Amino acid sequence: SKSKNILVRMVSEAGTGFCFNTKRNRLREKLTLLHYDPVVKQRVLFVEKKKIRSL
Amino acid sequence: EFKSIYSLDKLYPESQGSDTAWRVPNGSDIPLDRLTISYCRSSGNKVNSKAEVRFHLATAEWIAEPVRQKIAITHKNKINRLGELILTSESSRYQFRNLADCLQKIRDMITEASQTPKEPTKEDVKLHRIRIENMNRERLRQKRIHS
Amino acid sequence: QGGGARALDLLRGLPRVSLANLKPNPGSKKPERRPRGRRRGRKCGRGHKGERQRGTRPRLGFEGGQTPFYIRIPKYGFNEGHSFRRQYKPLSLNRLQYLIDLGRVDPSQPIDLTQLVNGRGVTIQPLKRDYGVQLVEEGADTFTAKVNIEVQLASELAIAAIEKNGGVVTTAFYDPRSLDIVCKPVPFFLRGQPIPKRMLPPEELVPYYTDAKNRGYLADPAKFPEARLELARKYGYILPDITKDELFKMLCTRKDPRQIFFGLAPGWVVNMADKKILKPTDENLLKYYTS
Amino acid sequence: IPDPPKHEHYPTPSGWQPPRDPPPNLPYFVRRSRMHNIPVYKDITHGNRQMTVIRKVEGDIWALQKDVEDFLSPLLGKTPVTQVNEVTGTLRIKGYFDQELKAWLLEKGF
Amino acid sequence: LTYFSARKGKRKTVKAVIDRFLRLHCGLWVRRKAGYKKKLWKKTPARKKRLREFVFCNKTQSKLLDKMTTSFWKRRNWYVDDPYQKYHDRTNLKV
RNA sequence: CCGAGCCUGGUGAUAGCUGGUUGUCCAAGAUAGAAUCUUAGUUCAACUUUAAAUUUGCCCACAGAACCCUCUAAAUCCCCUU
RNA sequence: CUCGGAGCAGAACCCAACCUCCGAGCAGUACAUGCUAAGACUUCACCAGUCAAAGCGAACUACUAUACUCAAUUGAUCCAAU
Ligand SMILES: [K+]
Ligand SMILES: [K+]
Ligand SMILES: [K+]
Ligand SMILES: [K+]
Ligand SMILES: [Mg+2]
Ligand SMILES: [Mg+2]
Ligand SMILES: [Mg+2]
Ligand SMILES: [Mg+2]
Ligand SMILES: [Mg+2]
Ligand SMILES: [Mg+2]
Ligand SMILES: [Mg+2]
Ligand SMILES: [Mg+2]
Ligand SMILES: [Mg+2]
Ligand SMILES: [Mg+2]
Repeated sequence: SKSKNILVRMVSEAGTGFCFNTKRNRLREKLTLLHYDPVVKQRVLFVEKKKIRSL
Repeated sequence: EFKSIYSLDKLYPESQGSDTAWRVPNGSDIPLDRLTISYCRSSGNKVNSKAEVRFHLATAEWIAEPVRQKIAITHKNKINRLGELILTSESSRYQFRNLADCLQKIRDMITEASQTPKEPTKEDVKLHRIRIENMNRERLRQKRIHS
Repeated sequence: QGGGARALDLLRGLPRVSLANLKPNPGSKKPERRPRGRRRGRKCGRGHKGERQRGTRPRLGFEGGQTPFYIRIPKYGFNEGHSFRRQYKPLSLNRLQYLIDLGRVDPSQPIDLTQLVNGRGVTIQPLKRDYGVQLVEEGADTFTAKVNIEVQLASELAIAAIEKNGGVVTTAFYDPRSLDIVCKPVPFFLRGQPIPKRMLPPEELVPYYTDAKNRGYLADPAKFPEARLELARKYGYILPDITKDELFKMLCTRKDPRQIFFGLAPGWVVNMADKKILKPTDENLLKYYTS
Repeated sequence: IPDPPKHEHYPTPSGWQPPRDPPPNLPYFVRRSRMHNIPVYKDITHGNRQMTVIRKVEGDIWALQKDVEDFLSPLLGKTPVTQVNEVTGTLRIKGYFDQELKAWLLEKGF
Repeated sequence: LTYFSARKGKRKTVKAVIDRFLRLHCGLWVRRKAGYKKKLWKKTPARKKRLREFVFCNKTQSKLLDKMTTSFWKRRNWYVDDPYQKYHDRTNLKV
């Protein structure tokens, strides 16, 4: 049960405070995705802020 | 009578006199007398009630002349043979609310015609195939050989 | 006609009614069931052994050991703070018009919470976190009456129906203590207590009563005309001028926000045995019952 | 309870109408309640059995059953199921006919 | 359950039912789904959609919950601007 | 009758375990299963009983329900009519 | 000792043994795996679980795209952290 991947928290850069959790490989740089933000109703950049747990 | 610190005269000293809240201001966009109103049950069992409103468009002089002509083009499908503009509403049980909706439709007609909006609004999806149908009906058109 | 006498002329020939020949109406007394005899004896309906026959069943809700149904469901605040929410018994315009057509509520005098209770129009339960009545719009089309009613809540359409016929509607706040006194005054006059001044509404409810659109009793009287005209334009009715009416003096009549009843200032002690009213003269008491 | 005031036009905005004067010369009579309304009520038991009750019936109550069975049969297409209680002077009918019977009893002036 | 209290001699109410369920005057009981806040990262949007829905209970459950509560919780309330006010009465229901 | 005395009291201790459970007469009435420190028990369902409301239920004609595959099974499901 | 596939159980569903065999307690790709909503299936109860038209909003003029591949690939309530 080696924890290959981890659960992280992606925060929007629009300042809306909207965030979602995604899965990424441990040995990898922090993610910068382009996810949909329902507050502003358009796709916006997200960034990994903090790790939740080890999958 | 009894008076307390929280009396209206003390709270609002610039509003004295009993006949201060019941004075109809004398300083009138839609006159009711110039409108024909009807109430009738709809699909009765259906709960909602219907309130019809009709009035002659041209004879009515409480609307700007250019607006009448602008309204007799846009809402030409709501005009009968005689010339009356009909406005129904059956989205409530109470005749009050149904009449309020019809009256507000008139205030919206006089604003659209006066705003003169010429902005490129979004095209409807149901009207996108008619634009193609009409376009292709013009390239079938022909000119007389000898005009 | 015939049936009434048939049952009394037929009683003339029968024996005298007495304590012997009485019986209950059939179908009103089921037979008692006792654990005796072959049918109902022996095990006596309890079954054979187990916890069933010995009367040691587990509590209600116990499912035999697996996490019960009422415990495996998460908690949600459906009823969080239910004892501190305000309730208002609805009063429909159909009900009000029905009370007026029967004489149970007279429209010639101001209609308040007391007159409605005295006419059995509503039933307020102050101990059940009731704060008054809310005037609802049901029966607005058929409503035809000119009244001066005071209700703690009122909808925008109910106001229009009363202001269309030439009436006046006002919204006032009664605290739980005053609400019990306004509904049942007589039981309060038997306590030998002076009439108390009602309190102001909580901070959250001040906007509602300080607004003219809700016909608030703490609102600016100068803003009512413009608000009365809006409903007329919106709902298509001609705003009548009540100043011309003869009942105008009665419609304007309103009680001081610190007042409970009409013509009875706070501080007085009603004496029902002698039909007299006692008023304090102490300079300090007068200032307490006037502020 | 106060007696209802006299009105110029009947029925009133609420729909109340006073009884006819004199009383109709029928074998039976249905008097008003203490609140001056027709005594026709809806009853229900077991969550599925809908009934209608006519109380405060004086005189021959079997003639009222005949008049009701002759007035409701067209609406149903069949003779309605009723129950008569001579003791209590009550008529009990299967089904909801509250508004239909209140108007029919007003035409007779009860 | 306590059928007869030792001080008042009356039936008591189970407060574990009041913190989880809502009773409509008609007789229906509304609840949440078990697990609508647990491990949302491994569940699908469709499953999460029906997990945060307020659902009804059955006859056997509702009869039990009515026995575990007193008559005070079955009365008709007139709260101001209640989100469930329209659900306290049934419409066009037969049998 | 000391693996821990006797008496009284708390005490009508508790016991999913055993035993017992008192007049007459008629009627309907044998039950897939799931969970459970649970299989000597209980709760839900199923069966069973009573009252009520309503309209279909049982029996069943064609047509119709898979390839991969070893017994090319007895049959079932669905189903108007009757 | 929970979960899944096959046989026993041949053809709708269901079916046991300290019966016979093989497996699971993940991984990978996306980042609209966004919101919402008719109608339905359901491991014989409940709990849980499952499939979904239309619609909003996106994408799109190529991608068998508009409920990802994958068989199981999992853990209620209270409580704690925030
Ligand atoms: K027996
Ligand atoms: K027996
Ligand atoms: K034995
Ligand atoms: K046991
Ligand atoms: Mg025994
Ligand atoms: Mg046993
Ligand atoms: Mg009843
Ligand atoms: Mg014992
Ligand atoms: Mg037998
Ligand atoms: Mg356990
Ligand atoms: Mg067992
Ligand atoms: Mg058949
Ligand atoms: Mg099932
Ligand atoms: Mg779709």
